[PDB]
Amino acid sequence: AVAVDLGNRKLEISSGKLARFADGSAVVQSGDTAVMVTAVSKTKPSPSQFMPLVVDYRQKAAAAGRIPTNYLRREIGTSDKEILTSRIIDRSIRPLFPAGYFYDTQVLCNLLAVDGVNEPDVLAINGASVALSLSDIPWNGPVGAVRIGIIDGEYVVNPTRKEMSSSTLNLVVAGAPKSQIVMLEASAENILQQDFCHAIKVGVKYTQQIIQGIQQLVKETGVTKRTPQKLFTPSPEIVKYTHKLAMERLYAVFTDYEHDKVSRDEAVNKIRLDTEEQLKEKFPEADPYEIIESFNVVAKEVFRSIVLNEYKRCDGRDLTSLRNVSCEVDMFKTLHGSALFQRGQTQVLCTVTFDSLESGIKSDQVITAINGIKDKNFMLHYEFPPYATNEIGKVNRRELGHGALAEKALYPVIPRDFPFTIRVTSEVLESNGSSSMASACGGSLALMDSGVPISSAVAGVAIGLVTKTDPEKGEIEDYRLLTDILGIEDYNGDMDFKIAGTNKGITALQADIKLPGIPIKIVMEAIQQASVAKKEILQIMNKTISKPRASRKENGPVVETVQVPLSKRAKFVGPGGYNLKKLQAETGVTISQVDEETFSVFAPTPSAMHEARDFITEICK
Amino acid sequence: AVAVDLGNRKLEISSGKLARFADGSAVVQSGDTAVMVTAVSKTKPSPSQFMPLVVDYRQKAAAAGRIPTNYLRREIGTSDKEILTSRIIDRSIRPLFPAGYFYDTQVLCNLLAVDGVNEPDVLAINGASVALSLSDIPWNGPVGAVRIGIIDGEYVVNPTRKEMSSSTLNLVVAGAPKSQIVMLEASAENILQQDFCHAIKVGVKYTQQIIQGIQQLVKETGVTKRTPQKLFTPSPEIVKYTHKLAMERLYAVFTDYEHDKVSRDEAVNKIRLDTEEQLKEKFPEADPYEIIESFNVVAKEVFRSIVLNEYKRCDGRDLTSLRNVSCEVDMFKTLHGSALFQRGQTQVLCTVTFDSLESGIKSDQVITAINGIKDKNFMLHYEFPPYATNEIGKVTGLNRRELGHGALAEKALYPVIPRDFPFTIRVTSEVLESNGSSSMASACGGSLALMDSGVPISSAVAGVAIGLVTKTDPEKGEIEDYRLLTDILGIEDYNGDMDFKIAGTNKGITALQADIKLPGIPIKIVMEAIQQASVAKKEILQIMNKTISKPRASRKENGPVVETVQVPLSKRAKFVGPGGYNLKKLQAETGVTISQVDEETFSVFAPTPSAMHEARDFITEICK
Amino acid sequence: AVAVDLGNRKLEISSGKLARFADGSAVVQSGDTAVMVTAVSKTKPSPSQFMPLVVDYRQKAAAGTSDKEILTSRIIDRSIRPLFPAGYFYDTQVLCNLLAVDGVNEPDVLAINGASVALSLSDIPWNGPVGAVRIGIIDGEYVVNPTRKEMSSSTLNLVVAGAPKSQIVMLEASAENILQQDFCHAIKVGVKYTQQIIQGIQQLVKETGVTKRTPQKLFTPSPEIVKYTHKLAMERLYAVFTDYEHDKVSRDEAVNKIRLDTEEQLKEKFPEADPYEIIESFNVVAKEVFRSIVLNEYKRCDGRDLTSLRNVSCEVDMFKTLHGSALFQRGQTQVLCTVTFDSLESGIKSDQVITAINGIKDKNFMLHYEFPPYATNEIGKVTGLNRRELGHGALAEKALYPVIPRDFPFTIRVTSEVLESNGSSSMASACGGSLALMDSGVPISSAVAGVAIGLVTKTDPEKGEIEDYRLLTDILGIEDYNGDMDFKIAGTNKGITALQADIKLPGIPIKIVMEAIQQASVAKKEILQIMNKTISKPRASRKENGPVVETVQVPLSKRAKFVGPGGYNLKKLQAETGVTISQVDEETFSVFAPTPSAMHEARDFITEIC
Repeated sequence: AVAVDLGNRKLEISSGKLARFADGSAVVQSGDTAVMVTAVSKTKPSPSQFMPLVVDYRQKAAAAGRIPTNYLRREIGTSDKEILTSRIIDRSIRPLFPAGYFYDTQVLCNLLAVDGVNEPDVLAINGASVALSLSDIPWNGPVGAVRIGIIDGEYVVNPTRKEMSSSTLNLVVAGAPKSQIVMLEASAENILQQDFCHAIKVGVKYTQQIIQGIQQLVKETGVTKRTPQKLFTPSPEIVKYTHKLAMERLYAVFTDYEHDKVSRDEAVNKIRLDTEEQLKEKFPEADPYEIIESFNVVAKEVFRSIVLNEYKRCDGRDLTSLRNVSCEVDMFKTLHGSALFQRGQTQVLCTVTFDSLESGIKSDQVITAINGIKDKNFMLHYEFPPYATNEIGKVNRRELGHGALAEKALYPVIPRDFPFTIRVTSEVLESNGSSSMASACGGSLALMDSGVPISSAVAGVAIGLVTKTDPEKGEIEDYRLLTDILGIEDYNGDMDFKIAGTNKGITALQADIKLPGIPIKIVMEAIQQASVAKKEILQIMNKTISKPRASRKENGPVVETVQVPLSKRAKFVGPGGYNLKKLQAETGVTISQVDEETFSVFAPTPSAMHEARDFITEICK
Repeated sequence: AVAVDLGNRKLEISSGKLARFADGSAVVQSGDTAVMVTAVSKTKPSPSQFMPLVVDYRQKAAAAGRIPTNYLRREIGTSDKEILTSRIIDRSIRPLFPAGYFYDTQVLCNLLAVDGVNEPDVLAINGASVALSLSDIPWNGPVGAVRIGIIDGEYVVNPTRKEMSSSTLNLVVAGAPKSQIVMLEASAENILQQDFCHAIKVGVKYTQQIIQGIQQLVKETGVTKRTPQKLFTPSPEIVKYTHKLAMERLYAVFTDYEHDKVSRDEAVNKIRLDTEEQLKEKFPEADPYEIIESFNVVAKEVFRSIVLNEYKRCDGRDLTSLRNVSCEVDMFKTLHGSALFQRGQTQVLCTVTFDSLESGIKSDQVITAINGIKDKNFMLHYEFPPYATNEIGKVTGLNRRELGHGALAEKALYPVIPRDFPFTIRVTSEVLESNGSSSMASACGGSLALMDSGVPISSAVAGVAIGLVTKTDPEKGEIEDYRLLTDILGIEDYNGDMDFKIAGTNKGITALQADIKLPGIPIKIVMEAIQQASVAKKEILQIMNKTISKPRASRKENGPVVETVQVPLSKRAKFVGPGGYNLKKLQAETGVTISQVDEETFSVFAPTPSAMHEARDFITEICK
Repeated sequence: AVAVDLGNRKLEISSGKLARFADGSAVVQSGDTAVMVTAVSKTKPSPSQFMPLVVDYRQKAAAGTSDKEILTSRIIDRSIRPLFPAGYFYDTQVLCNLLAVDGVNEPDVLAINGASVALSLSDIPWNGPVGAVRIGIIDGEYVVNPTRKEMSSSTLNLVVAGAPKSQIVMLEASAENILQQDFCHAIKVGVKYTQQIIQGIQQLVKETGVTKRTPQKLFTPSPEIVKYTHKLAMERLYAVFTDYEHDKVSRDEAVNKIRLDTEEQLKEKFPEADPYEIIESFNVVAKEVFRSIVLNEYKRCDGRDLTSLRNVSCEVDMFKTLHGSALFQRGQTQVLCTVTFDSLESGIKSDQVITAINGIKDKNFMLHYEFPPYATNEIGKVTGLNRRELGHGALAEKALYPVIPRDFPFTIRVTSEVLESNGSSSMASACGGSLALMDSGVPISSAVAGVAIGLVTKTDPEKGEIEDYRLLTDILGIEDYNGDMDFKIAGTNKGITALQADIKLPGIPIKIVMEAIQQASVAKKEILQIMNKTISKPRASRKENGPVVETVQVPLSKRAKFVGPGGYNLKKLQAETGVTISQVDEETFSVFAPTPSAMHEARDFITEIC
């Protein structure tokens, strides 16, 4: 039992009482909110050639004093907030696992109690760190996580639920020992870069206090780590031989600036088949996966040596250059708003639909959208169809994560008290890069095209990173920050620093660091380098459209109130409102009784309003 | 971009702007409705020993009554209307893939925009044709698809939603080069055979114009097809050796007229085990699947040679003869209506269940719109349990086929269903045994159960399936000789060329679904099959009329009732309770439904008279 | 074809008409309720290396699978599974289709009988027929197969499945806190009726002329290679099971260490043996040694005697904001139980799969049971309730239902989560659920405790009858795995409220069942002594931070503005704060808030509207 003091908050950490069969377990309590986190890792290597790690943040209707609402089966699926919290925890702990740890691992977060004051998501990140630290699972160093808010210009750590509602920033920082940063998740109300950057420094300061608390609990408990029967990393001598075979061929491919996404992959694949064939004779006893992974290591090393040594990228760009950006608006007549955003070989189709205000709130049946409510009646829905990468797939977590990230980016510029629910759909028709950030740019374009009076245009961009690190020390010697990374740059790089905002502020941030932490200095520069790129993108978007249209499209939704006499009300509504629901199903009209005499009527198109209108007139005789 | 003019309708095709990563992609636009279709095919041979082809017609609903129902409510699943459209597209393109193309393939549809006037389903079929034509995926020929309706006696190509709502015919035709037919899907309001047949030839004429437009687009943009790693067809040397080994034994099996479904299958299997082991020794290098497929090729060709050469089927029937048909009603006393229809070794049990009109809607604006209200309060649910074929199957239920067969049988019976029936009519067809057209038996059994339940249907409906065996020149590809079979078994469908299911009254046609396994068939064969099925339909309707010929004078005495109970204004709070608790508590323990009709009166629906009696107890005990 | 008379009830059994393609099929009719049951078994051995048997009982009337259907499938699976031969590793499915229901005769019992007839007439290798009846107690008299009206007034709902020679195969009961002598008598009455049903089925089998298939191979280890395994691992396994310092994990790995050593030695001696045949031979030898210690020495593997309980510790009120909570530990099994109060109208609005199954419980009470994968140090998918967790939740809910008070102002929901598993977590859910209910302040009549009884028998293979046996109190996981039954029974200090016997043998005598009920009442008494020390009576009131209900009056001229267009304002408030405003009459709105703090914020909404 260790208590960590963070300003005016206390963080109680416990272990050894509950769930003792699990490989690791911990209970983290702040105020009256308690979260138990367990960690299980199988000792048999998984047949798949990667690290299978699943994080399931399990919210409970209990622990909050709420029996599940009106539906027979009491729990159905996964809420949006549950998936997002699971994603944050996964990104905080995944980089710290060793290389070649191909063992099935699961982290589960059970909510013991919730007081409605101290948020449990931050505790779940800390609990995952304690559970993994006390377990025998090989894991590298504790992780501290805090949330930073700005209330009246003051930087508050772990704000209460009341404080979040008055905060211009929602930043979550996960830090490793010696002030490294492992995860960044921000949702700001278009705040200045200086204020945003200070909050990161204050956050990393607090996560170091948590880490020292966990290290004390680990020392007292007396943790000993297991010895995995095998870490699946290619041997140095097989890797070195691969380097001799395919270094020159790979060097020519990545210096060939005429390659596109498919041509580059095919050219690399041709060397892969050629090289893997000759590797077997020299090493007949090597595992078939070990042969594959040796090529991936060599291809990654050659790819990174070019940008570090020569400051030029695989497509010939310099470190700060964007890809070609093209925008269109108003492509299909019947859509309320539309936009096609192209960034290199990434293409996104964004659509705006206006729905009724009543459809903003969802209730009953399933859990995924059980208590459906959004602050501004605005939601963004992100689709990543399998043909965007020329693939066959089932028609998930990544789509929901990217949809929330793009929705965070656009949320601060959405006007309040809009007549309708605003629903943006982003379809990734082609994918070679940050389709998630293109959804914010295209979403901004479609929003002004539709006539939504947004305060300012929003542009996002992704910043990559390549580092050189010695094995004898582990520190970062030199690094290159890349603007607007490709898919191969993100795959072979060290982070995907996605950040969006207007031309005068920052609205969203999601840093997916693949290294075991990076210095605050690198994070500081990535935010600056993205500010320059974002301004360049916004100038391209502004030429396509610079201000929202003075009105909505003529074929857009319309709301009007009909008068139904008291004598004729029963005929109109029908038995238990059967005629109302029948009308809303054949036509699109949504009818809601404002008053015993009047019915507000919402038609998504002027055609529906006429079609419903004759239904009302004949019913009223 | 190519524009195709179909009468007064305009079709626009284009490619090269959206989703350039896909193997093939196309945008098909009519009016303001634009549909984008994508084709992707893997270059690695699938581990599966057939052609995995999946068609997914997605929809961000705005032609479903302009209610989004997008990802905001997608974690429920896929609508039934989406799966039906995916089945029409799958049937239109599957026959044109080459034999042995064992490669994973997916066709996806994306409704970029829908204006609520032009239906996007037909555009999605044409888009799949264009996307496959421009791609490098080996696909034999372009396909044109139109919808034909009849409004005031005039044929209309691609009718709008307004015209579709006043049309006595909903026919979708997919045509191949040289006026061949690959897909037929129709539902009619009991129209004459001559009117129905004229719509097919009108439809095929329009699909040839579309094929002409698509071929122009394929010429304008260079299209080079890939060379597949290998096409999975048995070696001609292996096939001819299998024929020398199993022709006599297989011929004896197929000329044995005392076999049933199971005994015939095991007799064929016994030859399969004996032959295949002999094949392995002769051809050690042969693939394990090559041995299996070669035997299937020989068994299929021996089976079809008997129908071609001797005009006799494997069960001794002639080409026109039906199987034995038996009917039965009033199986169980408690059911509102029931029937046990049997044809050959296919057995189907059909139940009619009345319900409240209010059970049609779900009180949720979305979800209800996803599966809209049926025009008449009439739906058919079709079940294909695993024991119907003596196999172990998943219990999740309602796969694509069960949803399609249920839709086919529902539109077969829809034209005769009366209007303004006081209750919701639910028909459930359960297939207890299957050796043939259970879907068409569900229409015949469904009409028997409907008549027994006392629903005053206008007339009885019977369905039948017509098979086809052809002799095709190997080089020209033309059909030389063919035989049409009436009321085919399952083996004749498996080894045949088409599954031509068609239902109707004794004076008209109500539904049709032709599942052609050939890369197109001449229209003259389609007309002959429609006429041959007309003869068989009359024979089936004669047998069913002996069991029952007219609907019963009234519904069963243990059937549902509806009546209104008055409550005073002062007593509404105690009656309904706080938060409506009392009403839903009464429904939980009685099953009745109480609806606020007027401020003073409530309508009570009770599934049984006894349930009404219990419900009336609550009202009176509260009354005191 | 064959009619069976059970007092005033008639059972009609027929075959040969419907679904003739299935391996076996039967129709069972009582009154106007008919049930069709089919059985299919593949002739190709399954690769699973066990017996894959799925029972799927489905109600055809669409208006996924309701919880009643899953519970019925569990009873049917329990009634037929033990009678399959050993080594029958063939995929097998049993489907039950309700052709008609009259609303008077319950089709669930007919489905059990139909499954026995369909298996009896089929060619699937299956042991003797099984009869099944339901016994109720109406105004002091014992009724066989009571109707729906009689079941509502019954103090007992007991389902008995019997095998030939009055053996009991399945027992599953829920009683309204009834005496042990009344419970035991009802079992005797039920077994007598199941012999009459078996007589009818045997007559139908003889008339039909059933012949059984010969399976390709019965997957049982060879006797000569099992004997060699005994010569290798006997002494080492004996030492492991006589070491009383082991816990669940250390004992498992000690046996596993012997297993790995033995597998290599077996492989060289029998290289021709199937790799699974080596695995099962060790499983047989280990099971034999484990039971021989109980029979010969009357001492369990953890050092206690046949009647001793495991260590029991309880604890209540562990988190301030929970309405009620309890932590029940029994040996290495740990369960955390929570109580939540919501409104009476909490769960009844739209979207019911079938009518009359809307969200109203009999006492506005329900129990939800969760079995997370870390309870056994395992990895698994966590979304959605499988069949076992639905069955265990229903068993624990039946155990607590009799003592739940009526007319409680709030809907009571109990959640049990198994943090550790080494035994009866389902019965620990009844004990912990009882403690949390008392801590939460709901006035339950008495404390309820549950316990599981094991059984180890020695039967000669010459005839198969039971020579001698031992009944074990509060079994571990290993004692259930290597034992003969999991006899779970719960009740208060003066009665029985629930029972679920999972017999692995092909039937046990009625005297063994009677003794298990008596041995369980002694153990249940000891548990109730420990639980009473922690908390012996419900708290005088609920926690101060619990739910509160207060009415708010709104005038007619203000009704429209307050409710919003189509009740939008009220729907919005429920979405964010969680409070619910329901109309009571033309002037009153009942407000429910999970906490008094959330009520204060909610009251600021009406005042803001003012």
